[PDB]
Amino acid sequence: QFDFRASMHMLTSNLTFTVYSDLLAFVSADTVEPINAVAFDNMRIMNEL
Amino acid sequence: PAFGMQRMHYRNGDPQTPFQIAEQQIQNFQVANWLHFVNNNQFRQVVID
Repeated sequence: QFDFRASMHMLTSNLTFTVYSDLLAFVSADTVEPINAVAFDNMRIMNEL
Repeated sequence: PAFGMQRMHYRNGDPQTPFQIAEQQIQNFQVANWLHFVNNNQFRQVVID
């Protein structure tokens, strides 16, 4: 039997939010001057004149 | 190459000039002495007249 009162449920959710797809879209990245780019040893990657 | 030494791996921006490094690394007295003179050859500031 269909019992209307017993079949009533209060479904709960968030009132509203926004979903984002590409996080790196919000990051703007640049590089230092390549002449001054350093390696893991804190020295410039290339050093020849 | 004359003295059979490995090619100098000089870093751009080194505090010392190539001649200053060679002066320490060259065991020949004549070449090293000429290198030392070139390294220290400077103008003399003097008030004249």
